[PDB]
Amino acid sequence: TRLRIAIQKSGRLSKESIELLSECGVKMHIHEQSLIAFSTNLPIDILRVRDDDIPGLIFDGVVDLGIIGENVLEENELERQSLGENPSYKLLKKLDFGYCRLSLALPQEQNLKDFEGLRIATSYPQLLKRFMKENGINYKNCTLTGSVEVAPRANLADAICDLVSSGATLQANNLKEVKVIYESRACLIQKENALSKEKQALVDKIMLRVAGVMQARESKYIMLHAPKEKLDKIQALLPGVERPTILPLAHDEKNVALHMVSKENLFWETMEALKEEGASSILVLPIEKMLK
Amino acid sequence: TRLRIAIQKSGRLSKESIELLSECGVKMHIHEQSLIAFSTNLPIDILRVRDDDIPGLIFDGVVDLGIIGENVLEENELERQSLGENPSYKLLKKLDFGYCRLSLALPQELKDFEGLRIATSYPQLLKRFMKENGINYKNCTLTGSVEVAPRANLADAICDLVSSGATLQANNLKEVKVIYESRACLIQKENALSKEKQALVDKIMLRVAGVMQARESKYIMLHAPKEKLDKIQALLPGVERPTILPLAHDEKNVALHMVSKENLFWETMEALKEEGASSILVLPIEKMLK
Amino acid sequence: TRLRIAIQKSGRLSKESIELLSECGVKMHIHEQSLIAFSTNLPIDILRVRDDDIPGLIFDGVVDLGIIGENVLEENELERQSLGENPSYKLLKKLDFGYCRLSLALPQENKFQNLKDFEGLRIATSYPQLLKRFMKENGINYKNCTLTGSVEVAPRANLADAICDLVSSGATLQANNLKEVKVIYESRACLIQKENALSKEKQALVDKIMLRVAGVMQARESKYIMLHAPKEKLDKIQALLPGVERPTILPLAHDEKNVALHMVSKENLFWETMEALKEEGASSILVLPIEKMLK
Amino acid sequence: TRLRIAIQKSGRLSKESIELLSECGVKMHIHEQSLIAFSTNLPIDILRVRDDDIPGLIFDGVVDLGIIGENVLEENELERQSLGENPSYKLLKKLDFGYCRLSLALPQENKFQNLKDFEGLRIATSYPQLLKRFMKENGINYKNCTLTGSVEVAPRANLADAICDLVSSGATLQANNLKEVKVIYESRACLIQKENALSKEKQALVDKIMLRVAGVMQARESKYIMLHAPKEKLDKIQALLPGVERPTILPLAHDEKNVALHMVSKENLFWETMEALKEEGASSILVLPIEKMLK
Amino acid sequence: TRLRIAIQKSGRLSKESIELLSECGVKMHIHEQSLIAFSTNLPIDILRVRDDDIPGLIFDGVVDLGIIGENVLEENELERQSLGENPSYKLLKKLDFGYCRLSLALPQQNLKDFEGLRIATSYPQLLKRFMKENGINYKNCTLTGSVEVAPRANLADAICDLVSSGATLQANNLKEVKVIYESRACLIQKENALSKEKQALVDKIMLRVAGVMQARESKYIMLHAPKEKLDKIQALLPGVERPTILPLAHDEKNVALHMVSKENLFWETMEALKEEGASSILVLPIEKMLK
Amino acid sequence: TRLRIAIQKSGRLSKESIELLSECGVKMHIHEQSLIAFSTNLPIDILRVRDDDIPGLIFDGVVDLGIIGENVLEENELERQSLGENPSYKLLKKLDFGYCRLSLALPQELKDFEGLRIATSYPQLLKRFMKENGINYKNCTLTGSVEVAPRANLADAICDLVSSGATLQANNLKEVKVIYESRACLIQKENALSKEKQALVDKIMLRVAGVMQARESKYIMLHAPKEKLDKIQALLPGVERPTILPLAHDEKNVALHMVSKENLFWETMEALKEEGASSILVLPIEKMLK
Ligand SMILES: N[C@@H](Cc1c[nH]c[nH+]1)C(=O)O
Ligand SMILES: N[C@@H](Cc1c[nH]c[nH+]1)C(=O)O
Ligand SMILES: N[C@@H](Cc1c[nH]c[nH+]1)C(=O)O
Ligand SMILES: N[C@@H](Cc1c[nH]c[nH+]1)C(=O)O
Ligand SMILES: N[C@@H](Cc1c[nH]c[nH+]1)C(=O)O
Ligand SMILES: N[C@@H](Cc1c[nH]c[nH+]1)C(=O)O
Ligand SMILES: [K+]
Ligand SMILES: [K+]
Ligand SMILES: [K+]
Ligand SMILES: [K+]
Ligand SMILES: [K+]
Repeated sequence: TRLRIAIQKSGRLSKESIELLSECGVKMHIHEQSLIAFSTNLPIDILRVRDDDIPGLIFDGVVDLGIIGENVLEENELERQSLGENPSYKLLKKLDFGYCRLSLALPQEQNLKDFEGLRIATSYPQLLKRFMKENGINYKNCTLTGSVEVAPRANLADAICDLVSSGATLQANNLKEVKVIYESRACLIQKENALSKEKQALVDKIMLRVAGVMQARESKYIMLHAPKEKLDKIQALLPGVERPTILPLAHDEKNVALHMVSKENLFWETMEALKEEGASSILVLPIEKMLK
Repeated sequence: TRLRIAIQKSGRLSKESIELLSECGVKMHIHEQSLIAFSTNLPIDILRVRDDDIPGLIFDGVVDLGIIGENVLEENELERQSLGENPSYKLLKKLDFGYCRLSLALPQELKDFEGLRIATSYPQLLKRFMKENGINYKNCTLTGSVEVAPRANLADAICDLVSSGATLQANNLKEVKVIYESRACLIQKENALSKEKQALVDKIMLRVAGVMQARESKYIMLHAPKEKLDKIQALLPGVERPTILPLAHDEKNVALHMVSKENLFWETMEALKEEGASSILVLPIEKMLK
Repeated sequence: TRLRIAIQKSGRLSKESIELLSECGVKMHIHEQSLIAFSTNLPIDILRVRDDDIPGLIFDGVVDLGIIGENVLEENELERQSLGENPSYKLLKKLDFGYCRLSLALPQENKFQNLKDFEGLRIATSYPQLLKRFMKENGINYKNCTLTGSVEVAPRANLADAICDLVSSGATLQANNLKEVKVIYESRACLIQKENALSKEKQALVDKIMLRVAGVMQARESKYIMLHAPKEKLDKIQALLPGVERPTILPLAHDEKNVALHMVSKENLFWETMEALKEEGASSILVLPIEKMLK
Repeated sequence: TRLRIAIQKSGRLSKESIELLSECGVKMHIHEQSLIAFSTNLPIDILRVRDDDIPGLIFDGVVDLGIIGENVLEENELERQSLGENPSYKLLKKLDFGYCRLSLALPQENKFQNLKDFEGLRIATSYPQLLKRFMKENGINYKNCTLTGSVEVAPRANLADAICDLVSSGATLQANNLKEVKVIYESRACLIQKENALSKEKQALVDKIMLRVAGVMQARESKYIMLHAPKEKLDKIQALLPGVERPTILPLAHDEKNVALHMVSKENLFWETMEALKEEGASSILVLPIEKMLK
Repeated sequence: TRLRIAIQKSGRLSKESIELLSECGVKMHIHEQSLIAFSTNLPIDILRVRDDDIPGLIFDGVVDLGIIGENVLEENELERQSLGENPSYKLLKKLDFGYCRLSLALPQQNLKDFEGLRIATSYPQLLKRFMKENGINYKNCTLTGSVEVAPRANLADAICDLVSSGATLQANNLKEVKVIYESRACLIQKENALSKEKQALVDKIMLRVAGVMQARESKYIMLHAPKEKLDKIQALLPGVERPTILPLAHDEKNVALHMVSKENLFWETMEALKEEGASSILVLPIEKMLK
Repeated sequence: TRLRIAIQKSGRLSKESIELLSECGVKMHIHEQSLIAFSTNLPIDILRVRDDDIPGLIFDGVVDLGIIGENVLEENELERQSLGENPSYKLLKKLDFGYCRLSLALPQELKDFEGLRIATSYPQLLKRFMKENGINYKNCTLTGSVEVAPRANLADAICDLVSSGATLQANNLKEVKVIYESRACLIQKENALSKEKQALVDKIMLRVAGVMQARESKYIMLHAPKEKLDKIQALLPGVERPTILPLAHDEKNVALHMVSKENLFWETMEALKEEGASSILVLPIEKMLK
């Protein structure tokens, strides 16, 4: 049988989940009508489903791997625990996308006790519940799967417990963030029961590549020209991951090419200082995978 | 404040819920981006939400009315009971759309379900039914595409919502047991409404009944010889008795009008013609009141 | 040549404009890519364009008729007048759709809020010219923020302090924590025609269409009511449901005591007296549609 | 087994085919992903497919009924005949929708243009087989350019010199600077059935449906007219609006001078005599829909 | 006049065709309504049409080049031959996308097991030719879409269906029995000679197409290793010719080594490279490669 | 407060504007419903609006930066000047996308425009040009489909935006006069920014230059005999001079690397092979700094 991986059918995670699988060498033809997309080059089946189903599919052993936000994973874990079940899974990797936080927020027109008795709208009723029990606060519930941010101005609720990627989003609905109750990111998870030897080996291969993809994010390959005499000064500004590669230029004994891996943001931050030190013809090139 | 009604944002019930509101006199401009559509002529706000949210909004008193399938309503009632809560609501009316049933099905190739993985969108309904019948099974919850699960080797069987027997046969599945029958309902929250809101609900309910009573009925008109009245009346009696109308410069023939269920009309149409009926017209009826 | 009519390509007006033309006997095949849809049964070309173009096409005589909101029409009339031009058109009919109003609104304060409270504010709107005229007439100064869509977001996103916005319902503003302070313009859809006379044949076609437009308008919100009642109750029922002139009375087979009565009624009035009709002995009451009514 | 009917998946005929089945009492849930929609109240399966497949499915007996344009039906019939096969089917009914024609057209020149002007030209079309037969019959040679869509663009894009195009309106060609020169085929929607006899129960179901289809067709374009007039004017009004048979005459409450008159009329004839009805004393004129009419 | 190229209007094939033209230096603005997109930098017109029209446009000389699957090309060639015509074209290049196969499949078993069955397919002409040659009789069911549903919906007994993956059939409870046709995208040209200037433009494009094709699945690998390990690493990752060797700053023990590699071979030897002392290994894209 | 940048919501520029911001280090989550997208890593808000609004938002100081075509910018500048206002803005950079021209065209069948009805989306640019040339004409403003106007008999001629000469010829129109040439620009409002906002703009501009300088350039690598260095250098000089790299166990051949414009590379590629170049690679370059 083939390895089954469940990803979000469409949405935030979906594009990034697909891109990640593609960079890990999985080729597939995705038809928006089909539940499953079959890999053309590897024994892998990609299930594209509603995000909320993914944890359950992993807990129940229906699929082997899943990519899902920690928030959705924990919300569902809690729902199942409170129904008396014992869900389990293996965390393989916390990914570098899907960054967001779950925040209690009130109208700008302030404290945690100010939430006592309020109606609070959320898509994550279970995370909200646990947090309010732990802090001894009573409140009335209003579960909406979408458009939570509109609830207060539409007079459906007094406050919200909303997922945001940016502080500014709340301010732009005249809401003040009061307490962050959960921080999340996309994870790659695996079901509890051991896989067959061949499936596990395939998972291991994929993980090597996942690390390579993750390690390269935000990094670029920098090339420049400088006088040999300036090597030490430039190296101090742009050290590389180990040390600069040094390359001769044709018919030139005074100048060299230097190559270094750098985080893109650090490069821009020292770019003008590199020029002051005599660097010229500076190139930025992409890197798709990095292995330490 | 305005009366809040929650309906399905898009889908099976969404079109019918909107149509029904429109036939009940509610005018509104629906923008697919907004959560709320405000009625332009009445103090009513229509919330367009995911179906699965509607029961919760009614249980928690966030909205006043909802239109939702019995299946989704009961699934969510069960989930809340099993978390120890006590959800309540008022059933106002079982509606004439949204008919479907939840059915256990197996590949063509009840104790036969013991130990199987069963895919469903309604895990809680499935659970209750299998407890009541002492059957153990493994779960596979999918929100869409449950019918694919067996042929894709995700599960051995399904507990699927269907509107037609034939759908299962066309995925090489045999229906084995119907475990739930559902249809659209209009429901209201438990806590009493204000006097003005309740009066508005009452008005709407009079019209809803009118809409429901007229479904499948048509106004039939025809010409016949006066001599044939009795024979035609026996074929098409009307809701009370035929209206009889003179025709210009004619003493031998008349027009007759009667309400009829559309299916009964077609069933007796040829016999009406054999009895001398001609120029037969079928007109729509939008509301009927007893 | 064929008569040209311009309607909104997509949107609020758009569905209703098409429906109206269809009820006036115009059959056509609408392909979402084409500028023009040609009528299959009449010499009429329907141009489907951005709403904002329609007034200009009528002013410049490019098309013969148009269906457009008064608000868009006047905004564009003002823009052209302020560029020194003299736009003109014929108003044929105000239609029973596209109702909305243009309203100054501010963020809610639990207080009486005034027109002077707009002095110095940045005000977002899609109708800068209507806003401008109104604020000159009331001697108020303000800063401008023209957005073609999403005006209601401007205050909460901190792009502006206030808005001048099109609303169909009072409640919409309340639901963005905005208080309607002053209605500056009321609008509905209109059918308009260019200034320069049409050819005799085109004008005759317009006249035909107008007869039907009136028939469509006059029937909106009306229904044909039919019911059974005892003859003895005629006067009491007639007082409750008078009809457009007087009830039609129709015999029932083999019955001298009861009759059928038919009357046209506004749907809302019918529902308002429905229970009283039943108390007076009415039964098997039917509501049927009416597509056109002519006085 | 259930009766199988094939209709166009999306497009021109698609909406009308579905509407027609619905008016014939077939209830179904149509999901845009599925090939088949199953009727919820009758033993009928609706296949929604590409139009070009339908004739083949009927010819090969895969389905029992189909709704398809004559043009597509004949194009496919010809293709199969020229491959040596013998396709057959039963025509049940020609429907009142899908009207269009296939026309040879050229770029406008300031001159009279004719059929011999096509000799040697490259002619773009979606119906190569209908074009071929017509040009053989008229002894004209030409070069082919088959496009499934956008045939109207071929001349201006310099892909071809001329076209043989499907149009619903004369004006569409004029509006691409093409002159219609010869109509080579006229088409409309048809309901067809496969050659091999159906089971008794399936055939009885087909027969039921056909009774309704006729009722639907006979009512198209007809309305139920009601009005008030003085009894004295009956003869004059009857001459203007005779009805299907003769006017129904109905008393009005407490009135011996006026009556209500009801008559079925084609909508167009009604509008054509409407003003004359008013001149003869008609008032409160109503137009009501009719869904089915049976002779 | 400008060079005309026909490509699929929409579908997966459409995107790869556009990407390929873009990597060959053709810039254009594509509006989903227009038949034609005009190149902004070259005298080229791109026609975006239904796939099934492309062979015909080439056969009839309406356009100069086309990108189309072999399956669709041969299906239409056969249809035209059987109507007595003589279609011709030039094959310029078999491309590196659009791989699929046309397979007879039955519900979950031989070729003789197809005798007398109704077989659904979108390629009736390919199916016909194959069954004549093998002396098998069968009844036809032509569907342009959803062929895989035909057996379970009881429209047919079997199918002759295009597939990109073995697993797709197994997931509809169908067993692949015989592959009757293998296909991939091709670049083709009409039969009649082009003008000198158009043919020269085609030739330029072809040089780039080859460069694009030769680079697919290859990456530029860079790493650090001790000078002492050069031979062992070279044996694991030989490069297209031989590793480039580069000094590192203030270091006489270690060097950087660069080599082109097929991506799959790289991953297959990656851990062995690390065992041999490789570190800071980078994978970089390559857009074109020329021999 | 955060820096506000306005870009086209959807359209020609829209994708390129987003790409350019992304290459300048702005990460964001773009939901097609929202007016604003907030940058996740920088204090920047991206407003996605109709193109025609962008100049106004800059002139009125509502936003800090905008990306817009010169054509739309000047059309709106003119409209505002003719209403008596004084719009101003700072041009930061002419970008390398959005190239097009506004051209008077007639049916194939300048004084020839006197008295004609001329359709256009840019009435104000047309007006100014015709005043300057003393020509009278009648107007027909359409926001879309201007090219259809003559064949549909809505106008006699057009003043249309085109990216290619061939587009007009393919509607049987002849280009007669180019009246305006445009490309996308990055512009900024007139009133000074806060020190911190201006510094952020300056950072972004350094990157924008890097992006622009790299467009159409590639990093070329190849093998050649050491003896052929001079001949190859003359064919492919690099931006300064070729990098030269030893190959393993080889004293006769070397690797050479050079930056080149992609078109010049293809133009000399066969001559490089004649001179003994082999294993030639083309790699992308994302930014180049002088
Ligand atoms: N030597 C440079 C670049 C490089 C890494 N790996 C290979 N080359 C660095 O250490 O960053
Ligand atoms: N008298 C007819 C029709 C009718 C009902 N109500 C009014 N008219 C019947 O009893 O069916
Ligand atoms: N006589 C009824 C119904 C009617 C109007 N016109 C024809 N019939 C009324 O006046 O309302
Ligand atoms: N008596 C009218 C209306 C009618 C037809 N059928 C029943 N009523 C006519 O002959 O047209
Ligand atoms: N010399 C290395 C890298 C390279 C190829 N071409 C230029 N450099 C190899 O042969 O793979
Ligand atoms: N030295 C080569 C490549 C290069 C530029 N910058 C760094 N390396 C050139 O001058 O084009
Ligand atoms: K509020
Ligand atoms: K014309
Ligand atoms: K079956
Ligand atoms: K299977
Ligand atoms: K041309």
